[PDB]
Amino acid sequence: EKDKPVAEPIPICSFCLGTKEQNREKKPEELISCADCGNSGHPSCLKFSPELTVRVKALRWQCIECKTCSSCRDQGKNADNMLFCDSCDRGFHMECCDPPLTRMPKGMWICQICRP
Amino acid sequence: ARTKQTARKSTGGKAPRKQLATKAA
Ligand SMILES: [Zn+2]
Ligand SMILES: [Zn+2]
Ligand SMILES: [Zn+2]
Ligand SMILES: [Zn+2]
Repeated sequence: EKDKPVAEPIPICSFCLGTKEQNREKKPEELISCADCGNSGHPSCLKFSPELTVRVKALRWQCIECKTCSSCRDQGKNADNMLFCDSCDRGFHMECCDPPLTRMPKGMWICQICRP
Repeated sequence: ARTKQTARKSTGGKAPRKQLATKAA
């Protein structure tokens, strides 16, 4: 993440078509932008909590479609079942977790990086 | 937990791209 360059951000929310000056509640709200494709969303349109929003703004964040597994760097045939960390929004295939997961976790899920 | 698939659904649809293009320029 420290190494891969960041795409030019699009200053429009892909979900509501507002800018940083107007979200769905007619209020200003800064965008977050995918580092790989540049497409953007308001945290409120992405349904991110304030805490998750703070963490992803400090990371090389990827949108839902661009998200690659932090362990294997792939999307692959099992991409749709990639888990998204509820602390940092990184993606992990279940088979790439440490330890590997046979089944979907229940409730909020925290990845191997965020776990103390 | 969220997966790519469930996050697509729970987030809600993207706006029509033609409308995002009309706005992007
Ligand atoms: Zn929005
Ligand atoms: Zn992207
Ligand atoms: Zn993987
Ligand atoms: Zn995490």
